[PDB]
Amino acid sequence: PQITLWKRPLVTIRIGGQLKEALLDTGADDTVLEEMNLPGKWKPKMIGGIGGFIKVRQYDQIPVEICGHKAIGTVLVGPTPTNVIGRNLLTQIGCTLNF
Amino acid sequence: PQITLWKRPLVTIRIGGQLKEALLDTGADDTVLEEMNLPGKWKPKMIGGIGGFIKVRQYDQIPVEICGHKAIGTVLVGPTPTNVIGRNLLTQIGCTLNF
Ligand SMILES: COC(=O)N[C@H](C(=O)N[C@@H](Cc1ccccc1)[C@@H](O)CN(Cc1ccc(-c2ccccn2)cc1)NC(=O)[C@@H](NC(=O)OC)C(C)(C)C)C(C)(C)C
Repeated sequence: PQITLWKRPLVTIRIGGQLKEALLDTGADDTVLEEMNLPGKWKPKMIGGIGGFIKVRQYDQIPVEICGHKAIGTVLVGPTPTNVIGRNLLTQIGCTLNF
Repeated sequence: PQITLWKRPLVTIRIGGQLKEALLDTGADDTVLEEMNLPGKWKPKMIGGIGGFIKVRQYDQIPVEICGHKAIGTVLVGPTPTNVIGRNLLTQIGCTLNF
């Protein structure tokens, strides 16, 4: 689809068979999800945004379906105020910026 | 142009007569540049992201040329980790997300 930018580019994603709303974010290297208790091993990581760094849990090889397009990769879980889909998954679904 | 996301979508901008590099950032409501001088009056503002809030200077009605496309809008200046072009200006240059 084409998503205009008049409002926040929030779309429905599926993770663990369950649905969430997340921001398609070209300004994000990584995918960062609101706290959720995923199973499996994780690694601690620190990621930085506008206000500084937060502690997140790094889960690898997590399937995430974005607006019907399938992806699989690293998902960071922690105290973010919004679910963010970053470039690591946006590339997998063939997302471009266009003007 | 069409811009893919295997790398950060960095572009050259022209502002206050100077060239800079900034990140096309669909996850940003606002446009935020590293500390610099801009002409005219500004207002103290706060903006928030991952990691928390920062103090910025709000400059209104500032012309900025983004890859040769013109915009005139609000530019925030402060201790952002990196220069970002947000939706307020991406909409002005006709930028959409496509997949
Ligand atoms: C309604 O609030 C916003 O729109 N907030 C925006 C904002 O923070 N947007 C975030 C996503 C977001 C939106 C709303 C609430 C919380 C988070 C991003 O669009 C822009 N931001 C811009 C940004 C970019 C880079 C960096 C950075 C950090 C460390 C080292 C180098 N760069 C910091 C901020 N990117 C990041 O923070 C990413 N950081 C990143 O990719 O780091 C490499 C994350 C996400 C992976 C953490 C601005 C403050 C930029 C206006």
